[PDB]
Amino acid sequence: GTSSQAEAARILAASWPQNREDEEKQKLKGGPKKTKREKKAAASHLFPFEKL
Amino acid sequence: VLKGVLIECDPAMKQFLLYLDESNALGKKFIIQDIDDTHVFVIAELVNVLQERVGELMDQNAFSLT
Amino acid sequence: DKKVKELRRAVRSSVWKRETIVHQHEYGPEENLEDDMYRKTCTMCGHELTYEKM
Amino acid sequence: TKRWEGGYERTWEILKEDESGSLKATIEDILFKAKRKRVFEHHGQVRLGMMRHLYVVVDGSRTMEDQDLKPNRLTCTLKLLEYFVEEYFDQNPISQIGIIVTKSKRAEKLTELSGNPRKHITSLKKAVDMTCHGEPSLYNSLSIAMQTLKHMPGHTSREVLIIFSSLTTCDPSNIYDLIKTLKAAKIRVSVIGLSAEVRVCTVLARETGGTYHVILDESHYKELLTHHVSPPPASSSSECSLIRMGFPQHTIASLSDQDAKPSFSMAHLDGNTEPGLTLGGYFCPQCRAKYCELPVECKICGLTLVSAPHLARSYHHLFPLDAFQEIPLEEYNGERFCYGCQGELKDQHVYVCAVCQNVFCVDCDVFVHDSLHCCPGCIH
Amino acid sequence: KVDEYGAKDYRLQMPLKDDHTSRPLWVAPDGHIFLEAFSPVYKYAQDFLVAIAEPVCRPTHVHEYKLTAYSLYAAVSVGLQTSDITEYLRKLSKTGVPDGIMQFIKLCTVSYGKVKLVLKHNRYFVESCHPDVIQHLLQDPVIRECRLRNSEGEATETVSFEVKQEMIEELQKRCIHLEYPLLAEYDFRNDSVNPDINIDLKPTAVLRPYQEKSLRKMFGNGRARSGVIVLPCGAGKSLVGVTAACTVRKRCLVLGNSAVSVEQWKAQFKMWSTIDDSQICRFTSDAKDKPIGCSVAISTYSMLGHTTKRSWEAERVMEWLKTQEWGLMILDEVHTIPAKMFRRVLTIVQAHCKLGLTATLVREDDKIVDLNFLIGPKLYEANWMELQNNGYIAKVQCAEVWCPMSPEFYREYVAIKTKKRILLYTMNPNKFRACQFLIKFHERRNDKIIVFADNVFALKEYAIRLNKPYIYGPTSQGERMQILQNFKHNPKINTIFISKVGDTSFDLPEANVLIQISSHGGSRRQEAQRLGRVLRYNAFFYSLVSQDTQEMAYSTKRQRFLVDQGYSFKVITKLAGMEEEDLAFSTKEEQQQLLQKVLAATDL
DNA sequence: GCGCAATCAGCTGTGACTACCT
DNA sequence: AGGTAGTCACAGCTGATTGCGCT
Ligand SMILES: [Zn+2]
Ligand SMILES: [Zn+2]
Ligand SMILES: [Zn+2]
Repeated sequence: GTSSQAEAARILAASWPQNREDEEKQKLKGGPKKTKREKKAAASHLFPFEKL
Repeated sequence: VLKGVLIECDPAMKQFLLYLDESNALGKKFIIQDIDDTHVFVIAELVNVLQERVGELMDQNAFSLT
Repeated sequence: DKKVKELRRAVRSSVWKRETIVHQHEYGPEENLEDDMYRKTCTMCGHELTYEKM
Repeated sequence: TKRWEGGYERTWEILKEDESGSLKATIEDILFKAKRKRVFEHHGQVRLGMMRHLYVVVDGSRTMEDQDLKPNRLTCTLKLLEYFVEEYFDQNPISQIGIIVTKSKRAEKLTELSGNPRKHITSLKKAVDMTCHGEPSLYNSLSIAMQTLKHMPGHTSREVLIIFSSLTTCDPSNIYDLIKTLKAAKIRVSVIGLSAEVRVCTVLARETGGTYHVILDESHYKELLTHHVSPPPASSSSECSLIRMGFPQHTIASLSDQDAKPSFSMAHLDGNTEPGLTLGGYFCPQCRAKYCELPVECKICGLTLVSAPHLARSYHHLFPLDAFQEIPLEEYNGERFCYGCQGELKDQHVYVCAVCQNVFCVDCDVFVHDSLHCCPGCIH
Repeated sequence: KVDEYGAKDYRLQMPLKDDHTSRPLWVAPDGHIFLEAFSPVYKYAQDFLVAIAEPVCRPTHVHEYKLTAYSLYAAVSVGLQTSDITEYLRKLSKTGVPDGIMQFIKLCTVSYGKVKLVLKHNRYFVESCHPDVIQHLLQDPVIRECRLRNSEGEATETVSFEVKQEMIEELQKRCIHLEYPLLAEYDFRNDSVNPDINIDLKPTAVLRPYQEKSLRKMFGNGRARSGVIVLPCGAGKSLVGVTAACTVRKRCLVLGNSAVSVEQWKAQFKMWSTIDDSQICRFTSDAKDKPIGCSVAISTYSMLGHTTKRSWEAERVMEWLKTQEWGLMILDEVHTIPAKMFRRVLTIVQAHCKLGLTATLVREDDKIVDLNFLIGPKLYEANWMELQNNGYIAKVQCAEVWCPMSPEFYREYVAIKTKKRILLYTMNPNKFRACQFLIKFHERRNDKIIVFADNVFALKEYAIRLNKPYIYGPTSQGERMQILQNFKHNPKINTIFISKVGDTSFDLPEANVLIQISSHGGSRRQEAQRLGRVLRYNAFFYSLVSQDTQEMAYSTKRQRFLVDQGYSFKVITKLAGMEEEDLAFSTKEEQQQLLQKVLAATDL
């Protein structure tokens, strides 16, 4: 059901590599990017499905 | 009441700890109380053997290049 | 032999549903030790549960 | 015999040593060999040009619904047509583009022949969601293009581009008579098909002097359009071709001055949307009409308004910069500081201009021959 | 030699760092070469090192090569002499050659041309310039069985004697142990005994400069020597073989791996050699286009080495084939030459030059060393990074995206260990969702997708769930061919599934997306071949593995060949927009239902 | 009734898991 | 106190059989 969908999503999308990555992001830069060069390099090195 | 150590981890490691409890791989059933799908309660007198087992599991499927 | 072997296991593997035994510990009466300590022993696997009751 | 069946090449034999440490100097030459990898020409092809009145004919039949190019032929065709219009107006200052759409055995002039880039792009974007019905009629589109381009001056190069998707055309009359009429009228017709080669298109392109091509994929489509972007070569001196055109100054209006008169743009008045009531814009030198876009021919007095920098951007082709004489540093008896960058001359070769006899390093010589296109010493 | 930090330090061994750093090279005492790529002399140093040593890793900045005896044999096979190579290595050392390499190089290069093997009148002979070496090897017990009947002196002219044809592999293995390696040189310019054919490639099939270098190194002094050329599948590999066959100008025999590779080679020959169909023959027991009396013959393995009863026509064809010399016997997919029955194939036919071609020279069981004497030395090793920098090879963006184990599956994974856990991490619901998301995304962006998946039992429910075409493998010949033929030129269908079938050189069309799930354990050859099916960021391929399982270790240990080739595997832990759309196994009900059907195997 | 294509038996390659002697 | 021939999975090949089609 609707509750089962939410439970499965919570179990899957955040099982191992989110319980620390999300916490680090909450304790991260937060503000704007360092330079525009970093953003361009990140966009170049990111996959097409990660830029949408 | 129960006194010990709360262990928080991913569900995969929680189930690995549960398997260790049921298989008696540590020699006893010291994994007593399960509270959540991602949290467990373990007696603190044998946290070392649990750490050794976790390290063995982790580096077993690692293929160190050393 | 092959055509009977390929179907003999179809009904064999369709019967069992639960493989893992239920591990729910059905502790019996509590045993009282010193310092208000209470121990519970599982009647299925012999698991011992020692706790302090307020 | 074969070239590779002889002796094996030893490319490492080039390097040599005489003082047990001279190898560095050799690689220095390699560094000097690293530079000057260009021909000192950003284009290196046609050094002149000629005005073009190009017509783009777009098929609107059911064959445009084919999904050979994602999502369908019509969408990719219109996207590449927008790109082609932008590039064509970038590389041609005083050219004109008209758009005709063929559909249901008829031809409709989607956009009149003009030099405005924004109008054509908007028309194409509107036409993206058109309905594809019927079959194309090359005869009607060619007749309309010939009728419009018949009265154009002879010095202008009259070109028609046909994007023929469907493999069949309905001709109300004989088309070879029309082809002969086009040949007598000196009209260049080029066709870029999408499915396969058609005999009539090949005959038309061969007789009218144009080029006929067939699309392999979207990349080949873009390559063909880019090839069509380049203007045709022109004679050294053909005729008395001159055109009266103005140069509107971009005068903005400020409330600090008392000459701030708000005015509606003449081009924006013709649109369905509310015309922009801006402070100011481009004023016609003849009738003081207000316009927001350039180059746009004036609707009132008929004068053409062209931006001077666009015309001046191609002047370096008329006066190419002569190559500087490469002179070794030892053989030059003079100052050892570069005239352009004031840097010390340490390279093995020093370039000296033939006019002002100034010394330029490798970097300054490359910069002058590639971008500046003018000798700084000769300017003074 | 010293182990202060556990690192072999050679600071005192090679101090010749005169002036000062201009030589982009470092030598090792035992043996190794480190090359600096960011040098003005990079191309010349690379050309020098390729001709003398084989690479061990080619990352973007610092290449590493290894010095081996066979590499030096290949170097001295070309016109390069000992003095030239020694003086040029000393020329670019920047540290000084240790006195353990010069002696090693001298010892390797001294005994190169002393012993030669020749084929004449369907007879194998071993000829030596120095008569003493014959008496040196006379006392060897293994060699004495080759001669029959004892070959008392075989007085000719230069001392030579006959050897047993079927025991040539044994003597080839023994000679290198005797420090007298054999050389396979075919001077096809002047034979006057072998009936050369009129093959001549059309002068329209141009070849890239690296192919020119490989061919030029093949024919160094007007003669052809047996060797191995390693080129990517997407790059031009069949063209090199066709050009070599045309240059040899003799009767050619081509060996493939599958029954469809022979058609591929026939098509390549008909395309780039201008050979009449009468001379071209294929011997694979399908049409039997009169292989008797032919110029070029194409066949496959597992047919020339049958140990069982053979067909009547095939028996006569083999009898005819084993009665004449062969020119430039070409082997395809040479990596799987060292097999139980494939090794004897070279001993069942007689040929002058044996040219092996492959894309993935890596293999387990350390049997690649045997290939050094089975065929010859590793001639050319193409640099994949510079190959893709020129734009002729698609720059594939490698990805290693893993998925967590679902709780309903990890308990069973840790519960069972007797080989029953393969299906558990093979059919991970999270991996299934990731694969479905990738399929949908790359179909929305219109990219051809090839999904490799071993363990076809899992692939069944993996493919029928999405209702997409798949190749079980034991289906038929027509169905697979038609599926692969309509996969390319059809916009409606642009994704296929392959189960270990595409792990060889096939005619699969161009694709941009490859997704591999649950492949073999540590088959670097298999992963390299799968990667080769994509290149021909134009393209990119993904590998899906399950965390906290043996598949993680397998993926880690199988990608080392590619990182040696210069590729980098980016790790993707989160998929953007995973929950944006609906995917299969959304709820836990079907996930736990999957356990019963995945444990329903019970293969006992 | 004959002829072509589908089908299986037997052997082999590749990679990995497992039970007794220096 | 530490390592290799059988065994299993999944593919390939060729050598026969073996039911299916008929202007
Ligand atoms: Zn005006
Ligand atoms: Zn300067
Ligand atoms: Zn000047």
